[PDB]
Amino acid sequence: KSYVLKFLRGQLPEDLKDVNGALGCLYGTLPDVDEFGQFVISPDVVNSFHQFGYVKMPIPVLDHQQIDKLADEVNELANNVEHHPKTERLYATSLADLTGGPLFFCQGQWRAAWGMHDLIYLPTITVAASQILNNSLVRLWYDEVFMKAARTGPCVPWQQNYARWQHTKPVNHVTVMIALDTMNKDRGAPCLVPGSHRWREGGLLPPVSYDPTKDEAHQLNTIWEIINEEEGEMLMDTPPVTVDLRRGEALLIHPLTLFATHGNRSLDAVRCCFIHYMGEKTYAVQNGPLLPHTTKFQADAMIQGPFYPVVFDPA
Amino acid sequence: TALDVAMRVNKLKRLHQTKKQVELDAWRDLNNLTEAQINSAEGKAVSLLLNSWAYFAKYWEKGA
Amino acid sequence: SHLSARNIATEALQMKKLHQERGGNPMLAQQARRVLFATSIAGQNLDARSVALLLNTAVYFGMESDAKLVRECIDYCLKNDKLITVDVLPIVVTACATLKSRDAREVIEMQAQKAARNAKFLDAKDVTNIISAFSKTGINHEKLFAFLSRRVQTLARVGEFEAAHLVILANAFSRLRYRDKFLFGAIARRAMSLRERVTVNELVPLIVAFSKIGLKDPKLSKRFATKAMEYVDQMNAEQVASMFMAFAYFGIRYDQLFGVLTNRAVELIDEFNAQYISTTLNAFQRIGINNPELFDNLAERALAVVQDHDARDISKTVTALAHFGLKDEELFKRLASHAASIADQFDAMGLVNTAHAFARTNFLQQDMAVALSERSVYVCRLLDAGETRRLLWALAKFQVRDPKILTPVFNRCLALHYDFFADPTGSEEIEEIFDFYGPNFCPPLYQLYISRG
Amino acid sequence: PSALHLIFERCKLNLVEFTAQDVYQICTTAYNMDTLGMLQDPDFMRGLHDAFRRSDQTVISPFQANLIADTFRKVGINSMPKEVSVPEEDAISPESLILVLRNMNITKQRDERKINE
Amino acid sequence: PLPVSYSPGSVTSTAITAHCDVLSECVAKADELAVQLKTQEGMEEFVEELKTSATNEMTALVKQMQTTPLLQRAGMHELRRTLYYTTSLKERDWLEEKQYTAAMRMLTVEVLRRDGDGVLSADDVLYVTTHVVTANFYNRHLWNRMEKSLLKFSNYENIDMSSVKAFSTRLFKTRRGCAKETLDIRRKVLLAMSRRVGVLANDFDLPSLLGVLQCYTVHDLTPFHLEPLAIRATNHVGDFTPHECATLAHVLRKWRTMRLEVCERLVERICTSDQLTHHMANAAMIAIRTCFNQVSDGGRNAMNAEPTRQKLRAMGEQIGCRLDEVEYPALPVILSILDVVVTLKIYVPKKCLQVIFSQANDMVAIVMEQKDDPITAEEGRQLQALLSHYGNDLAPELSQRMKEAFREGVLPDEAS
Repeated sequence: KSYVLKFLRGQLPEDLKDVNGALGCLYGTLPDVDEFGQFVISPDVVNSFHQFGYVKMPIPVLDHQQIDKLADEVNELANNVEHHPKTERLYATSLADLTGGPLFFCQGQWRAAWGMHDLIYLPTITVAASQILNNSLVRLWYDEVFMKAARTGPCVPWQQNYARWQHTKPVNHVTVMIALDTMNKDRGAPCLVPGSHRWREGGLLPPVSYDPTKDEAHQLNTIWEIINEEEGEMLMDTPPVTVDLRRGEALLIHPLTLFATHGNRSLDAVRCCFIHYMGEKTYAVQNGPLLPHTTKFQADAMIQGPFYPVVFDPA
Repeated sequence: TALDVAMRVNKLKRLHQTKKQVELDAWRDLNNLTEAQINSAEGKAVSLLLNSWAYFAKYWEKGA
Repeated sequence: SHLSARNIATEALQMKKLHQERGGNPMLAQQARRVLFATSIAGQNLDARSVALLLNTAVYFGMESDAKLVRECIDYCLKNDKLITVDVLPIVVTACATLKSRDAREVIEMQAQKAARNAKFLDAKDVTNIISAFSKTGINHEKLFAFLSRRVQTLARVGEFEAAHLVILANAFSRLRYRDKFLFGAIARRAMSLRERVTVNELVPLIVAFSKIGLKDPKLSKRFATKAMEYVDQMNAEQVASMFMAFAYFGIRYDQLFGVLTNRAVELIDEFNAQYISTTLNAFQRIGINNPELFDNLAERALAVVQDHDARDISKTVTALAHFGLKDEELFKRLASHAASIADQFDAMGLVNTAHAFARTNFLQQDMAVALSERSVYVCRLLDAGETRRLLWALAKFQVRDPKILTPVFNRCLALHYDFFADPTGSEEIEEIFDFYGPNFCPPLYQLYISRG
Repeated sequence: PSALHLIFERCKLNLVEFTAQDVYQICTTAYNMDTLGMLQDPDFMRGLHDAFRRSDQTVISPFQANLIADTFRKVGINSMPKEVSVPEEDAISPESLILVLRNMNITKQRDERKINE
Repeated sequence: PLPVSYSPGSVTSTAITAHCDVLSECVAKADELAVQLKTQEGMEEFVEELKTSATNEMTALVKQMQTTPLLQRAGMHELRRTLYYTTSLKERDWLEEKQYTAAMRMLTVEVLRRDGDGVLSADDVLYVTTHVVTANFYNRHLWNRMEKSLLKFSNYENIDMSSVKAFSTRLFKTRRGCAKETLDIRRKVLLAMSRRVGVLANDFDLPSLLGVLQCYTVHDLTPFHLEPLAIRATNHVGDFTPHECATLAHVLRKWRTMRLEVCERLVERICTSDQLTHHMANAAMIAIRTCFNQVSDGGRNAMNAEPTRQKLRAMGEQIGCRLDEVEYPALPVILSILDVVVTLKIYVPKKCLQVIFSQANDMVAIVMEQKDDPITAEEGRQLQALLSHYGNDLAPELSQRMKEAFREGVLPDEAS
């Protein structure tokens, strides 16, 4: 180990993936090995997720005195006057053109900012994700955020998560979504079909078409293009339902579920976060990096490395 | 609309400030509001209703 | 419990001091990070001292230019430059060294232009702290350093400084590349007139700095050599390695001192770690002196402590072993295997030097080959002409022939082709590269090679 | 109550058009009496804070703005009033510069450049 | 058949070259109209026409680069020329802010991409940084990477003779009002390529030496590697005008080169002027004083101290007898000249004293009579004392004038 100068002995590495653990920010630190058994989720929630393809948590997982700090980090990550430091360590951001737009997103941001690094290891969601994945180990894949603009905030059409995850051999994932602010059907709350995860025996629906200028209603009524008569009858049986979220509520989804999110009609912005987990027994498909500037794997190599740290391990 | 009922309740509250069973009056107006008025009301009316609501609730028999 | 911002500032300063110079407890660092992540200064109203201390301690613990506390402090230091007296100038100047934003640059320049106006009206403690803090950042204000140089020269004629002042002044002046002979002469004069009050723990760093500055003088160098003789039995491994490094920098073959230091160091082989081994071998390579018996012991000890090597240690040890001819098969296999896992930590110098030293030694592992070859694309923009040529020769001996790896290297070689083709030390080194690749690879580079020059 | 719930929800979701005088009035009535829960609903105060921050502050005296910041800071959310710019050519007078200095001194934020100007 | 994206920085081109030719013709015609000036309404319509043809051309160019991929296929020289014009058309304000910001964003994105590709040469970094910081456009990553890439001095040993002159002239003439946070970067540009100037020191033209020395001095930088240049100035001093010689005096003093013999040879050129100007007089006086401080009585050459001091006083008198011909811009100049005269014991003719004191009186009238704008109370103290030493007859009115001015307290203290 080389000699570190006297006034540099407390700093941190450029990429926060190296600190094998959670910083002492936000919540104190990880609980002891025995103290991990209080975050468990009631089985009824598990059956509800199995049936409807999504489920909400009974209690919020964050407090306002932490959500305000997270929103401060999110606002800082969007500066177009002084670009946020550690920008080059992100997977991809909408500000790569130095102009941005009415939508702001960043992926793999836990490698760039404090606090949000500590969010990954929050027990109250990691243990729930472990329970959803049949009581096994969990692994972070990549985290991203969304911030809509003011009353001209665009929407996101219907989508299936696995449509972006062809590189994974099995369908063994889960997604946790955090609402950083109060959300509503007039502000950008999500709407998802309560049975789209049990269609075509797990098949993947054809990709949807969209136009970058039409109104939100037209982008919402393009679902009929994909479905057939059989799926149409279930659509009549199971109409789409929108869920409203307050500050700090969490929603668990399934990778095969159709989902979309309305636009922004309020007077300001709105923020939300998406975290995607794996279980064990997960292998790549092709030879190459799953994400830009990540570790390369073999055609049938198990997925593991520094960029995909373990979070929670039962027993 | 909401501005007119807000002004009338404000006048009644002010006259109360300067009273027996009078609190029943200007309380029917608070029970008068429908949603469609609220979804288009300005903030001035809302602030007036909130102030009148608090001032009335200082002496209401039960509830708020 | 909750307390005013001034108490927080005081406890933060003590926490920084304990972490810096009394053992690196990780718990203290974590607790300080927790306390400082959730504290703001806007509501209260404090003088410049507490705000500057908060900014300094926060920056020390790894807070970049994005957090709330750093911005809150920086706006204040922007709007109240007159409240920044000579007392708080060095604290803020040190605090803004790592930050490289717009406001940090403007604050640093404000302090720099203020400093070279109160040059005549300083004293010992302020001069010392100011010059060290300015040395920390990397400023290039020549007039400011000249103004402080005259003040130190005058203040040295009345004999106030202690050993620590001399050490700090020598280190700070050396690190800034200020080759003023008279200043260091006065420093040496004040040092040699302090009898029995320069302990070895304060003597050695002064010699290190005087070697690092690079002024050409054999007289005071011989005085240094003779003065260091009496303490040869008193140092430990680190000071011995530092003395080797400093006297290698001096560049004068003081054979007597080298011999006695060798007989001292051979006793302290057990206490040597990887860092001292690398430092000693690098110093011996730089000076150009062969000492076999010591080399075998150092090589065996490094074999025993392979796991502890860093990127710098490998880049030094492998280069020294390649240069000196002493080869150990098992040690080199272990070093290559270890560097396979640490392939990401190499900087511009280390990757090229390790690859070239491995290539010339004919010890070509394949895991190390792929691990080091893949990394070349990331760093290729930073290298120089000769380093790129050496890396290309090492890659040609590595036999990779993969366009994904090779494409940026040739672009950079074309970028510095004037220096690339004007290096006599390696005129034969391009022959093997161009033999291995052939004309069918890079028509422009081949056309330039065939051309006269 | 029912309409009170709807008004609260409309305030929290941030669709109401609030001007600085309205937020000052609501802050006063919450500060002095707070018979109904205002300082005990964090989302309501968050929405009010956002409305205050986005709204133009140029239509209020410094003391009321200081009161707004003070009542915001009590519930646990930081808040600082926006700073003022020096008046332009025609708006210059002995009365406006004293206003600038007075606002500088009242809100406990000082600046040397504006003082020099 | 490996792909390579290198192109020379000084050859193939795209339509960006044609657009840049159009813009060059436009600015050349603007300077041609300026030449026609050196009527006004006659050229004004053509000036408006040139502005319109610049604005429409900029709009077409930015739309072309935005809509279709042309940046990635563009060569290096087109990028350099486009950056130059995007700045120069804004300093000579012709462009609207939004267009300029968008064009700068696009150019910086492409430059960062090229740096990632590594095809950037040593000369291109100098050109880009010198023509970016002067226009004062802040992009954090570009600035940080250019700062880091200027620390490898060995790469900058082969810069062309015209390139150093162009960069130095560009970085010099914009110094008077530079923003603070750009100063430091400036110095690095002047230090990464100093060694080439040091080795080229034998090829620069005569006024270019003075220009380079001034450009290095204004950035508070006096590196030792450039010391030979000043030496050359001491050898070829017989070609400069008295103004340039006076500037060279201060430059030499700032370079520690100022010795007795060089000033002794220097004073003659200042003497040869038909009419003196205050810069020359001040430079001569300060140089004479410093060289009087140069000679040492308590030293190893105590045999010729006074024979040298008498000579120095001799020239001092020879320049003092002609001091009545010069206008004095401000009181501090008068104070400096009088301080040198008094502390050096140089006789001056009474006519020059009369002119100096009359000018000082006329200048000091304004501040006192207008009750505000400045003169410090100390300055008035020394001026009154100087006249009292030299006599009241120099200005029998300024005596009571300064006395009354001090009585009213119209001159505040320096630390007030």
